[PDB]
Amino acid sequence: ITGRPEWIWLALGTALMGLGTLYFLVKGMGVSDPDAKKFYAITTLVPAIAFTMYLSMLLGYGLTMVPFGGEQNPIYWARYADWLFTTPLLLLDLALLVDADQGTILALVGADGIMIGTGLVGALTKVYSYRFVWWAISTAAMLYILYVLFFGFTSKAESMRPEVASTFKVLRNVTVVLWSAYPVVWLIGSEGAGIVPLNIETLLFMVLDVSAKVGFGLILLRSRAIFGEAE
Amino acid sequence: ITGRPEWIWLALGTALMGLGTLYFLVKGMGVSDPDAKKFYAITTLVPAIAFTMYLSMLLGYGLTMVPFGGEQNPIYWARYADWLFTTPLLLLDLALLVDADQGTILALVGADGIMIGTGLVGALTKVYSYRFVWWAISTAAMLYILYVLFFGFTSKAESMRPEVASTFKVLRNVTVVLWSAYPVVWLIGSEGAGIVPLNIETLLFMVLDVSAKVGFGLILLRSRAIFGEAE
Amino acid sequence: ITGRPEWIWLALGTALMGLGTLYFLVKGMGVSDPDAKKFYAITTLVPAIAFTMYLSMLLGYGLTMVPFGGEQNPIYWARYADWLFTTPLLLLDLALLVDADQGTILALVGADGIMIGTGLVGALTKVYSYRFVWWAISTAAMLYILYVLFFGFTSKAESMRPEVASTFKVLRNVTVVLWSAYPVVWLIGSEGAGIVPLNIETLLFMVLDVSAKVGFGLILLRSRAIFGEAE
Ligand SMILES: *C/C=C(C)/C=C/C=C(C)/C=C/C1=C(C)CCCC1(C)C
Ligand SMILES: *C/C=C(C)/C=C/C=C(C)/C=C/C1=C(C)CCCC1(C)C
Ligand SMILES: *C/C=C(C)/C=C/C=C(C)/C=C/C1=C(C)CCCC1(C)C
Repeated sequence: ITGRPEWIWLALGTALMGLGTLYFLVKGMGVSDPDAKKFYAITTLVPAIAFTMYLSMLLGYGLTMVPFGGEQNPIYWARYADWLFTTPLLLLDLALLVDADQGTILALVGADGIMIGTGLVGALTKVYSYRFVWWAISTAAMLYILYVLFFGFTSKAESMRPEVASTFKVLRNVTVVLWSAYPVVWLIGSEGAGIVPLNIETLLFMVLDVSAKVGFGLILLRSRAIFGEAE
Repeated sequence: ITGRPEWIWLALGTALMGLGTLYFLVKGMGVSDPDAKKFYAITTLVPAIAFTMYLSMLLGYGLTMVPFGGEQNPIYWARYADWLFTTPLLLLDLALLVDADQGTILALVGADGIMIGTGLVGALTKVYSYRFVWWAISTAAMLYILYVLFFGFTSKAESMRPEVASTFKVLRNVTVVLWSAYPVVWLIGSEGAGIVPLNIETLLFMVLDVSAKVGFGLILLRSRAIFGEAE
Repeated sequence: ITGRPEWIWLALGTALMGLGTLYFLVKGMGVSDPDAKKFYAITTLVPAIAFTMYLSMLLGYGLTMVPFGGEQNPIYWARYADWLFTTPLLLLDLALLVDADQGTILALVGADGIMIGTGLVGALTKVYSYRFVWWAISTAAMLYILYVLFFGFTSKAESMRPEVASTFKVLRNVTVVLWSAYPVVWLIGSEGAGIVPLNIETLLFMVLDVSAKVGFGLILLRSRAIFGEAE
């Protein structure tokens, strides 16, 4: 473990996901409302999956060596196996909040799958210039997702209950700001231009992951918007 | 790129998927009806996924070498990663048209997954005779899908709105004719008996893919059947 | 085939899955009730997927060599590709029986995916001590699933129709007893401590798989609980 200088951030990430999982799991024990049970299930599944993948990176399983630039570069592929499942679930948390129609949910989940899959292909691509072509395609998918979150979801949330509108507005702003940082970190880090070394990149991804999963869930699961309107 | 003689068809396929994606994406911008939004989301996701996989084949990522017959044979595995996601979506486009029940949809999607997965296993199998065992299992799954499209779906479509019945009949005939050609091309091409060389096989798959995705979508998204009956 | 002593059990498993698939496929031909069609679709898909993966193990495709303990150990990875799709479907068969809410279904399917995925990671892990860490995480996911089947599902089934309550109670007891045996067999077999040799382990998994899929389906598809209450 300790032979890699990024291990501490991996270890910290593992701890912060596991604790977060346990907290959400304890917080949803006394919940009988089926809407709230949906939100608790999705929101608790997110850091549990992230916990397993951070642990696989810490133990060395989720790492491979990819030759590009004449070098063997360490690529943590397990992130993508994380994100493939946790980014649609997070989007589902937003979409159930505003009661989105099924076609918009399918468009969001499909564009997210394209984003993560093309990011994985770009991370594993051996021709150095082609990695940025895949980065550009994935960033276009992200920009579609952010467009849908701003111009199909806010004006839908304004016509619903005021608590779900305010909670959605906060979670939307958190999501857009945090998700936009990931392609920048990928571009300047070890998967892209190699300006930022791998230990600092691992720290940055850990802060982003913990914020976008545990902090997101802390804002969501403390709101009254997850419960059905009942007496 | 240009070192492989099939590259031109890969390039053409990439172009025709991307253009098709853009056209559907522009055509669904002015759509507010939620049924039509479902059909536009599914139908636009299909050539976008196909675009990414054609690009991966063009850049050389979606190709591997499989030893059989004493030879290293070029196998484009990315097709299967395409088809695993795009063939159920296309089937979903048919199933939402006739308002199929959930069990029939689950049977169709599961049989389709078996078809694509056993095709992938047969494409990667190193023992030459076993490749045709997997081909036979996949063809049996295809024949189940075609049976369901003819004897559980046509007599359901006849009791619905006449526009959805005529549009379903056209798309069903297009789907059956185009999908039946794929196991023949696999059997006589480089994955099977090797009678047709890889560049002609790549051309044939490109014509089939463009027809079964973009032409299918052009027939579907121009019909009144995708809209709810409203004044 | 015959060079491996476990081949006979693989062959027997393949036969028993295929026959079981055919029987369910013939038994659901005369079914028009949409609830019963859902149960027949799920229950027939389970041994069909298991058939394909048993065949891949018999032909040698679903086997890889994993170095641990200074040895190259034969690991049948195809089991996990089986279980990833067939264990949620079986859970779905239970969840549709008691009309479970969507959040509970999502929690069950997600915990099941974590169980199978961490089992696969543990099966492929080259550091011998870490294999049991992944075993422990997967067993914790299994214990969550069994908790939900006993303390969120039985008291829901008691308020429904009596035939669905009795059928659910039988299938729940069968499921809990059979599913609890799998981590024990993994732990003492060739993936874990290596006390039981691979041919006996393959026999044990074949008996468990045939019981938990075909016997489960025989109990389910003979019950009146799968039909809607109609005159
Ligand atoms: C739980 C972690 C989350 C919320 C991860 C979010 C990740 C992204 C929004 C990733 C985006 C990427 C691009 C847009 C292009 C470069 C490749 C990726 C995968 C880093
Ligand atoms: C978008 C492309 C589509 C519609 C692809 C359709 C592909 C099939 C129907 C493939 C079928 C196969 C068999 C039935 C057996 C041989 C292996 C396959 C995968 C080529
Ligand atoms: C169709 C076959 C079925 C029902 C398989 C069930 C498998 C399990 C419940 C597997 C569980 C495992 C653990 C709980 C820990 C050890 C690893 C596994 C994957 C064997």
